[PDB]
Amino acid sequence: TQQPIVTGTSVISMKYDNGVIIAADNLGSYGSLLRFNGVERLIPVGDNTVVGISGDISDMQHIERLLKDLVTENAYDNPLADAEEALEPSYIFEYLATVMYQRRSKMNPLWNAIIVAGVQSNGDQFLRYVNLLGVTYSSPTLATGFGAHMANPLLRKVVDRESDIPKTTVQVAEEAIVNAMRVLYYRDARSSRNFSLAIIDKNTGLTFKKNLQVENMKWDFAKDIKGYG
Amino acid sequence: TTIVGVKFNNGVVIAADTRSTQGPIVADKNCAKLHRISPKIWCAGAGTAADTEAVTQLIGSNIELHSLYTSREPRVVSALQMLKQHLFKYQGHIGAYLIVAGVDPTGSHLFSIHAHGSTDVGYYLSLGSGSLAAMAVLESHWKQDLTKEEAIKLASDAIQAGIWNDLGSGSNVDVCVMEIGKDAEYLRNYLTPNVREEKQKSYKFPRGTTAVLKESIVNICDIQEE
Amino acid sequence: TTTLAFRFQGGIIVAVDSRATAGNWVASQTVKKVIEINPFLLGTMAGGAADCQFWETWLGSQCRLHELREKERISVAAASKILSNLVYQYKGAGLSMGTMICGYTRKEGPTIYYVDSDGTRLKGDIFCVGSGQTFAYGVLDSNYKWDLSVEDALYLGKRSILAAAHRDAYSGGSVNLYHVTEDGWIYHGNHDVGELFWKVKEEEGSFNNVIG
Amino acid sequence: TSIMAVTFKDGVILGADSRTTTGAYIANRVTDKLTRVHDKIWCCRSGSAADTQAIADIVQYHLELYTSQYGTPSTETAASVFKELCYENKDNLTAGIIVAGYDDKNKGEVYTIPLGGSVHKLPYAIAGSGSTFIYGYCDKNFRENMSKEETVDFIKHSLSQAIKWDGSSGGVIRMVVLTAAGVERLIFYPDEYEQL
Amino acid sequence: TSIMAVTFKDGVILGADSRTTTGAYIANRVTDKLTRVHDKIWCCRSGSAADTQAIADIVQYHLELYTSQYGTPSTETAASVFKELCYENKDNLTAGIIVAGYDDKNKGEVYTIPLGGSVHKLPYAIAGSGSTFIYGYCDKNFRENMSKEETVDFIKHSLSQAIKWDGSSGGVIRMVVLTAAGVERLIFYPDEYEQL
Amino acid sequence: SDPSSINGGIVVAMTGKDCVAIACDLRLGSQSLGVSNKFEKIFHYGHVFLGITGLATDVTTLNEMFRYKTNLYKLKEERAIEPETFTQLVSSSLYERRFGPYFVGPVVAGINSKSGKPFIAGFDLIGCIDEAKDFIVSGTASDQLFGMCESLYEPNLEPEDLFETISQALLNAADRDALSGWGAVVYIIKKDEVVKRYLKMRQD
Amino acid sequence: TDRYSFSLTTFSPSGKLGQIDYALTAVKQGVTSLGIKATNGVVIATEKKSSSPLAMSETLSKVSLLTPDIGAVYSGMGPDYRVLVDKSRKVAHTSYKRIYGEYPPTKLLVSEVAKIMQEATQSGG
Amino acid sequence: QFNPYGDNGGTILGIAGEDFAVLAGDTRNITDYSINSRYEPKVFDCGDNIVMSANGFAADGDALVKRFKNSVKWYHFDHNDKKLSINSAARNIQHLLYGKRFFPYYVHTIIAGLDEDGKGAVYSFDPVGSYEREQCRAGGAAASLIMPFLDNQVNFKNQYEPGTNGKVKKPLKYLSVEEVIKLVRDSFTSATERHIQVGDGLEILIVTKDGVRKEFYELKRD
Amino acid sequence: MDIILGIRVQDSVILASSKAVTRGISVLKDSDDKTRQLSPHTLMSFAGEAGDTVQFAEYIQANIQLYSIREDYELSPQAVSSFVRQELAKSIRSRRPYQVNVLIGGYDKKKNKPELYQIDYLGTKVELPYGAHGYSGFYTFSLLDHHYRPDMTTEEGLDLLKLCVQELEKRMPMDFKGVIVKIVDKDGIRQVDDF
Amino acid sequence: MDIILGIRVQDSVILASSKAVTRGISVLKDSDDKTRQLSPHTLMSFAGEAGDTVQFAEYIQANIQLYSIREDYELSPQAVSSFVRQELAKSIRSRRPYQVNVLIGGYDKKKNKPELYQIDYLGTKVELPYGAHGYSGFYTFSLLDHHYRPDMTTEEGLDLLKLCVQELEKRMPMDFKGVIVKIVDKDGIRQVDDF
Repeated sequence: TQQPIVTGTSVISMKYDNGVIIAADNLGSYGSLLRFNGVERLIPVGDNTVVGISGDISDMQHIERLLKDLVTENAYDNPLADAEEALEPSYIFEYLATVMYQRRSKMNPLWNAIIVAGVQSNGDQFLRYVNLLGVTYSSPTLATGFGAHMANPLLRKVVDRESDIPKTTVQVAEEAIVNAMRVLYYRDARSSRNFSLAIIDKNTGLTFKKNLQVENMKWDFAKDIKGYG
Repeated sequence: TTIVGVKFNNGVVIAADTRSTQGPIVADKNCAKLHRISPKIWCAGAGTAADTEAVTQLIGSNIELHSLYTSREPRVVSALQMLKQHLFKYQGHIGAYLIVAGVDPTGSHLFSIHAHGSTDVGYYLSLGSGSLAAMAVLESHWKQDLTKEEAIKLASDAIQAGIWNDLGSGSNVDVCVMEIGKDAEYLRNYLTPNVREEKQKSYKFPRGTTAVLKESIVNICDIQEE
Repeated sequence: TTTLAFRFQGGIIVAVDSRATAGNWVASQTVKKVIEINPFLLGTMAGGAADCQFWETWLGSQCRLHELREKERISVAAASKILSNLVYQYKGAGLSMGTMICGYTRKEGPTIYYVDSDGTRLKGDIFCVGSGQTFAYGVLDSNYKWDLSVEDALYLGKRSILAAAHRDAYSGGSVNLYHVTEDGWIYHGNHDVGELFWKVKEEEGSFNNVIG
Repeated sequence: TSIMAVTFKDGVILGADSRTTTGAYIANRVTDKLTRVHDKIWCCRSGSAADTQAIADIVQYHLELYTSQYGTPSTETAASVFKELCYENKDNLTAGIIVAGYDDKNKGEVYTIPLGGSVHKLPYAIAGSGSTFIYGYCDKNFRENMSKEETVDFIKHSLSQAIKWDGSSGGVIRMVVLTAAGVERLIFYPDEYEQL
Repeated sequence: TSIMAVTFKDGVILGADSRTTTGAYIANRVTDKLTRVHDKIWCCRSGSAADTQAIADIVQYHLELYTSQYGTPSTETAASVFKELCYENKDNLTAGIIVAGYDDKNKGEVYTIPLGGSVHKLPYAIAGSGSTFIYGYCDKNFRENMSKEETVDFIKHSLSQAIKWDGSSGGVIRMVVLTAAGVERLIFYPDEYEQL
Repeated sequence: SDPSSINGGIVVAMTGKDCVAIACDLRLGSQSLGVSNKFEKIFHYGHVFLGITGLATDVTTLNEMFRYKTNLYKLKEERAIEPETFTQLVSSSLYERRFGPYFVGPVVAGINSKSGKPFIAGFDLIGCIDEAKDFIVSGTASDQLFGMCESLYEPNLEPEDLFETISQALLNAADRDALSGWGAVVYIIKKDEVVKRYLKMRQD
Repeated sequence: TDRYSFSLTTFSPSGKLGQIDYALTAVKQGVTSLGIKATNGVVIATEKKSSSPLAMSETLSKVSLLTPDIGAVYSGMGPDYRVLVDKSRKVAHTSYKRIYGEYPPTKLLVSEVAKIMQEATQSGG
Repeated sequence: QFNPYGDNGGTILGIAGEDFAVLAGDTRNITDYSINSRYEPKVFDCGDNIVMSANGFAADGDALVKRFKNSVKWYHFDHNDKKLSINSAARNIQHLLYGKRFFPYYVHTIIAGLDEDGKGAVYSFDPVGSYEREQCRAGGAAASLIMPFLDNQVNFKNQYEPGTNGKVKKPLKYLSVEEVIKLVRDSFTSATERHIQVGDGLEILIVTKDGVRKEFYELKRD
Repeated sequence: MDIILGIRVQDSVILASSKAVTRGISVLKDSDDKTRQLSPHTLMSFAGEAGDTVQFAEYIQANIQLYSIREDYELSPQAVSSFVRQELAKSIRSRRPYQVNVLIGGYDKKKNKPELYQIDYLGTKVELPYGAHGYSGFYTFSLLDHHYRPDMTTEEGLDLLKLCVQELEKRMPMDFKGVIVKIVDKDGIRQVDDF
Repeated sequence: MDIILGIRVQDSVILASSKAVTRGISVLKDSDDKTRQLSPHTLMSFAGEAGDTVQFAEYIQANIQLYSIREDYELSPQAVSSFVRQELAKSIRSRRPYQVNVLIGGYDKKKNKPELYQIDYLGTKVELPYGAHGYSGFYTFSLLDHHYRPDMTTEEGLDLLKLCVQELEKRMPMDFKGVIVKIVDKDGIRQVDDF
């Protein structure tokens, strides 16, 4: 038994030819009452991987420290390979996964959804999924919370599968991400205007652009709904 | 089940999927979900499959009464008020998740209505379990007061978002266009994605491969003279 | 489901079914309700599948550590009462068990014990355990006599499972016949219950409710 | 759901949101909560969306008939019809309706009906579940009979805080004004006050 | 209950209300919520009385041992003891705690800790049951880095609004001014705040 | 127990080329006890065939319920009822006891006498039309039946080719089903001639 | 109390029933209507005549639609037609549009309305 | 509330040949009514010409891939380059399964490979323990839809010889690696139209002592 | 439940009932009837809830006899079974559940043929050559299969039946202290004091 | 199925135990023991729920034997019931309650006078002239005060025991398939086939 206390929701993500774009809302929901705003959940680990988490802030924060300590372990010894060949997204994914698996054994879970996404040092894009259940899959677009059935369908138009990735680029991806974040703000009660957009590109690395706003939202058809009387 | 309703300047366009489920088991590959209160007042339904069609049929009867009784064309409003009123009495135990659409002398319409008589008006509304998938696509391309033809391309593709990602939507995409002061045209099977491929070997069997315990002859004839 | 063993003059005949269902769906028809504890002892599979099969594989481990340690072949009483105290340790751990251990020794004779999940062990000469133990019982115990021949004993094992298969839902599939001797059990093979039906309808003249 | 109504010098200005969440899926977000149940007595809805709409038709029906046989009802009168329905359905429905109306004898008046069904005549009222977050702001910053401009921005600013803390409140801010001048619908786009 | 803490230009002021209820019956009306766990970094209790008091001793116990070995803590450190204890006893115990302190380096600071064991720094924090009501007033009337005189009357007015709308709050208004200068205790009696 | 898992039952039906076929099993149980290897779950009024699945009592209860209503139609209007008109009838009837319902799955099959077309239709307990011109399967191994019937089926079948696909599909689901099997009977329904032929199969 | 539960239609001594003959007198002093059955349709036809010169007659439907495929027309009294056209429409919906969701046979419909007529010669009121 | 188990669907089919074996399954992974992935085998090679799928819940079903692949390694180490047999593989798994039975696994597990005589061997496990050999076994959320057809084309269930009319039963007919491709595709074609956990992709893995051959076929999108 | 057996022999019908009566956990009686003669050529036995059954059986014995004296000649066994089926269908829908599990054996003298029927409390009519209800059914449905042939006589049926009695007595945990045996045939309805 | 009986006379103890076993819904054995000798002239009969009876009887057989062979003194029936009572009391508090009621009848050699103890499944011994457990013993009690005297021989108490068993056939809703009688006499422990 666990009860969700303070929860956060919605991270979206998609691949493109040279890298990934993962983006998230920032807002701490506490149910219908909203107690925190601008709560970051794009946690950068290394300098070419963002681990994008949703669900409980408490569980997120306790494994936020452990994620920084893996990098600390990697830098213990191996001066030639303290991130170069000791850090890739696939390692960071597995580390997270078996901690949630062992807590589902306990019955005392880490209540979260987790995206680990980045680009490997093989040079190939990475996008995998884990949660409090401790299921695991790879994907070509991926999402969490309310966007795992809202935003994610919009992105499946864009990239159908794992051979539509080179038909997708970063300008076409950028737009798709913008659109998706706007859409989440309309139909979810738990998504706000702030969102931070991180692109992990292989030619320019982790470019993390922070505090983007929703723009070109329509609310001008609102007057043409009338009363019932 | 992905069932959308997109309003446009000239009328309202209502589309539905033809995959019918019962559990994770597909009941029917192809069976349309569109019903008819009146010619100009169509609706489709998701939720309990028996409770949409009975509700539609019954309020179908009572507007048909009225339509003789006023000696004129009925209205979208008349269907909504009787629907809404009916469903409250039972307290939402007769399930119904209908996009109700139609045009009438008093302009273009497009409603959604839930089991206990909660009612919304929008410009694009969707209900069922595929409703989310549709809605994402539907909030991007749209703008106030579409064209006819734009509205038709966007509504089909909202169901297609459905077909791709909601497992309750599959197969054929039917469309029905209603436009003010003109006939309603049902463009069944507008978009048909996925068709079951030919068997690698056709399955035929020689006779006597199924063995008979006994034989008897019982015809469907009634009794008549010698 | 139905598993029976009856002592007679040549030893013990074990006859069991093989349709082991999941509920309204028949998971498999091929599931063998014989569990070879070693060459000289047999266990039926009744109760939960998993639990009953598993620990009688571990009983064979305890069979081979009897053989080694005592330099003798295990008593039936010894085998049975091992498995018994083990399931008492797990009593209210929710695991289910019902097996007839069949063995024939030169220092105890042919002996059946029906060991059960509760830590109950009963010595006995006939048991029938399962969903459809009642149906199989009726045929078997009417025509039961201690003096009996091997042919007659074999044919009565077939016919009893056949009756269970007819009326109860979870029985059927296939039969497996063993004839326990003191040199060990002799396998008398697998017969399908659906071919067995139509032989027995002709030969006895029975199954007169079936239209034919 | 956020609903308030506040009286001013020439009448009464009502103000509500336009988001309706059920759970975490927003059913409609351009939702019109401002409902005509007479000709000068409009209501604001909160609680369960169906149950309130059910009641307001039933009221619209009683009040329309009362106008033609007995004469115009008051704000008071309208509260007696919503009150007695909520009152015989308090164990089985729960409705928060705020009844505001413009008399021609005693200016605008505001009545609140909670979930058990009672009249309380008040110089402003606040109710709902997203505007249960602005209780302390509303009490403090109220001034007796403001000018018309001041009232609108007062109500807007309040519903802005209410929107800010509640994900169940939101969309445009819809406002209906009940006055001798007529019935005038105002609308505030989201950007125009989430900028502040 | 209503507590709050708010940063300001020259430090941080912690504010609380010393009503402590059991049921309808107010158990004691002079039970402080302002708890010293470090001499310049205090904390604010809310939720169940028992659970928070018990944890506050544990956290005090390890900052006695911290100050004696490692020297003076920071506000960050006091809060992080709390955080990590309420995570390991979160399906067991419930807390509202606002941890706020004066450090020389970083001036006044406000952290708040829900019962799941999340820490979040904010410019202003509010907790209790009356926190919800006064939420709208707090962000409307707070100014970023205002003088001492404006901070005293802000927390006074905010807590006057809490006690008006939350009846589990009352007794008195107490405050701890943690500043560069030191610890100056305040109490404001009911007749003073009632007016203001 | 469940009212719908207490005596099993499946009805299969397929369409062919100028013909229909309906078929059922013969197993009538009361829970796990088999009572009889004989019981039709198929009935006929004129050239329309009703297979009714589910609950023991409700097979009889709905059968004389439609016995009454079929009478009224024939005596007034002096014709035997059509497959399509029967399907509508059944839809409305099932719906009458909405709450606490009829505990059955009827399956409607005929060949029209006004145009000479195959018609099939399906229903749940509450009842909703499940139109096809493929096959309608219902019951407890309805799930099993849906896969198996598809694998076999080809649009348009010669009346004794038709007979090969349905016999096989029905027997195989029914000998993996606990509450159903024990013999099977297939009707091949031609415009003017029906043969009722039993199948030898596993009676176990 | 009520006591008007005795019949207003009763037998005459030298046979027949007098009340239904009196009603038919209203038909042979009524307006005139006729019907020719073709092998490809039926035409039914009637006369309109005004109550005032400032009256309309396109506001009156002497031929009325019961269902899309079956129409009706009267001779006799107006008032009596107004009420009966509605009862026929209502019974065509309760009994074939809730039960078979289609339009009824014409033989059947005629029967059903004749029942309404038959039970209107029965009981008081 | 926290619920410690779920599902992820999928449908698998393991067929034993007469000198080959085929363990196949769909590559669609789902949770409820979200398609998680269109591409994702659970049909992992494990070494030593054994292919495993623990299908159903994905969290458990990855636990048994882990521990089993640990056992492959440690068998070679602790039995000094003695290869893990089909028989050996079956019983080891049983032990892993049985090992959590009071907090049981919720997958339907299958292995496949060839036996030592050079014929197929398919063992199939219930969720908590025991196994029995098969010749056809479907599993997954659409098990009971593909299973009764595979019995009518492999084992000739409820079929008789033509013109005998049930006097002579229909005997087995030795199968071809191609032939079994036709069976598997025609079944999962039916499966896509008649169940909703089926589509996107199918991957057949064919196993012999002559190699492991992969084949990816696309399916229908719903 | 109780012992309640049918065997339809090829010149008569033979029913059998439990003598015993147990209320709470104590036997009160051991010679008490559990069947009542409905019509002169129809017998009905009953078992179930053990207070419901007996009262309702009198409800059926009254209703079927009322029509038998009306037409001055009884209702045939098919018609009786049909009537019981109808009632029990209403009765499990009803607020007050009725559980009566009944075997109607009757010699149909209107086609000169024996008939036996098993109507469970759901209300399902079934024609059968031998029947049973309750747990007795579990041991006898097979046992009667082995030795029944279509040729049967009254004295062959008793001797097989006394075999079924004994088998149930060993195997079924409850006591019932032997059966009572009644024959329904073309010459009327008689009892046998051989148990 | 649950019937263990005790009649202590003035030279012996008379114990009876059920011969029937029922696990599940059926009788598995009609001929059985539910009683095990502990010592040469100490007999412990046992009954209750399945499988508590089997395991905890042999557990006690062991303990009592370990002592009486080692130190070559046969414990008083007084000492023995006390040991059995200590494990019975212990177990209710612990994780597994042992569901078993025991009549320990033994012949005291240190008093040359029989003793019969009744221990309820909770762990409370009480010495009595005669005793029972279960609901079946409720029937039998009312014969026991009537016919017992404080001058009874083995022969008297065997004839008293016939009436009690015959009472059980009538009044118990279930059988017990007769009883094994064992008479715990000064000479040894003997089994007789009287009922």
